[PDB]
Amino acid sequence: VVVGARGVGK
Amino acid sequence: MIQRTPKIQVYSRHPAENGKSNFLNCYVSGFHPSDIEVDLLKNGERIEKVEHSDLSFSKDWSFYLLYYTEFTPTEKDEYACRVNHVTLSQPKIVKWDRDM
Amino acid sequence: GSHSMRYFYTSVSRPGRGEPRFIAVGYVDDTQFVRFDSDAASQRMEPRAPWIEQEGPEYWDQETRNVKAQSQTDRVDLGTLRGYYNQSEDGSHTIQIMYGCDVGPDGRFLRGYRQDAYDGKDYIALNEDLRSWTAADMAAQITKRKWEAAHAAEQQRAYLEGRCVEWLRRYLENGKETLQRTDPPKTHMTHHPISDHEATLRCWALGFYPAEITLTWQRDGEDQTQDTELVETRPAGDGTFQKWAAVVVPSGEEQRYTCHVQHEGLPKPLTLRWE
Repeated sequence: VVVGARGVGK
Repeated sequence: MIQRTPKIQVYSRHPAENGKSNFLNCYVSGFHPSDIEVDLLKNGERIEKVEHSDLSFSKDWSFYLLYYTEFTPTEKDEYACRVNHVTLSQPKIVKWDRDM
Repeated sequence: GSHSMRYFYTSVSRPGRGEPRFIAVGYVDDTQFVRFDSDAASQRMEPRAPWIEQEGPEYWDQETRNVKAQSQTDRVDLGTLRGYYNQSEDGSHTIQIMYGCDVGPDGRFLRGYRQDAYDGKDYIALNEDLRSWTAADMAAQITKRKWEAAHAAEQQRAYLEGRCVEWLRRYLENGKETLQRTDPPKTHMTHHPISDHEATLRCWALGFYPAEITLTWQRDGEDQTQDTELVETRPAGDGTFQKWAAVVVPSGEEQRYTCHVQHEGLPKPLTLRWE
C-alpha cells in the first residue's frame, strides 16, 4: 500500500 | 547539479554453456541522472527485443538498471554492452567475458 | 526474520517534451512487487510479484489513484523547488522520494523512513523520531517550516506506524512461500595468470538471496584490501543476486590466500581456497 491518502505540498 | 558516471557489469544470469539457453545481463548502476541508453550487442549488431527493469535508485540516490535478453552462447559469438550517458564523452565499451 | 517495505519514487521534469516522467516501485526486502510508469499505456499500478497478483480490483484502483496523487504532488514541487533554487525552466530536474517501514521477527514496528532528494542530493529527511525534519539547505528550511506549520509529520507517522507495517505483515504472510526464503550462495573460485609472476584469484558467489553478503579475502588469515577488487552486488534476474571479489597473488603463492563468504542463508561461514 501507499501513503495515507493525502500528500503535503513542498 | 551533480552527475554520476554509469557503472557497468556484463554477465550471464546462469553459467555460460555453449548451446544451453541463458540470459545476457547488463547491470548499469551508480549513474545520475536516469536518462541513459543501454544496448546489448552480438558481434557488433544491435540486439532487438532487449528489455529493462523498472527504474530505481540506491541510497546515495544514484540509479541502477538491468538490461536483459535471452540468448544461446556459442564458441565464437562475441557480446558486449553499449551504454551512452551524459557523463560519457562517447559510448563506453564493456565486453562480455564468461569468467568475469 | 526482520523485513522492510520500501517505495522508491522518481519524478524527472522534461521541458519541451511533456509532463515529467514518474516512476514508482514497491519492494518487500529485495523483492519488487508493484510498479507504476507515467509513460506506460496501462495507467495502472501493475503487479510484479506472484503473491500481489491476487489483490482485488479495489486495491489496484486505489493504489493507482493514490500514486497518481503522488505524481501530481511531484509535478507541483518541481516548479516550487525551481523557484526556490531559481533555475531555468528549460533544464530537466529530478525529485527522488523513498519511504518505508521495518518490522522485527514478531512483526512489531522497528523504524520508519522518509527521504526526499532534489537533483540527486539530500533535500529534506524525516528524522528518527518521526516528529521533526532535517534540512540540507536554506530552500529546505522553507519546506521544513511549511511542513512544521502544515503538520506533515502527523500524516506520515500515522501511515508508517499503521498501514505501512499492517500491510507489510499481509504481504509477508500471503507471500510467505517466497519471502521467507534464505537462498545460500553457490560459490567457486577461478584463476587467471596475468604474467609469469602474478595471477588473479576471483572468488564467486551466485544465486544468493537476499543480497546482503560479505566476501573477505585474507592472506595468512589477515584481511586484505590492497590488490583487491570488489564489484557491486548484482541481481541475476530471477530473484537471486550475484557478487565476486578478486585478488592478485604472486605465482606459487595462491595457497596462502582464503576467501571468506558470509551470508544469512548459510549456517556457517564458508572458506574457499585455491585447490
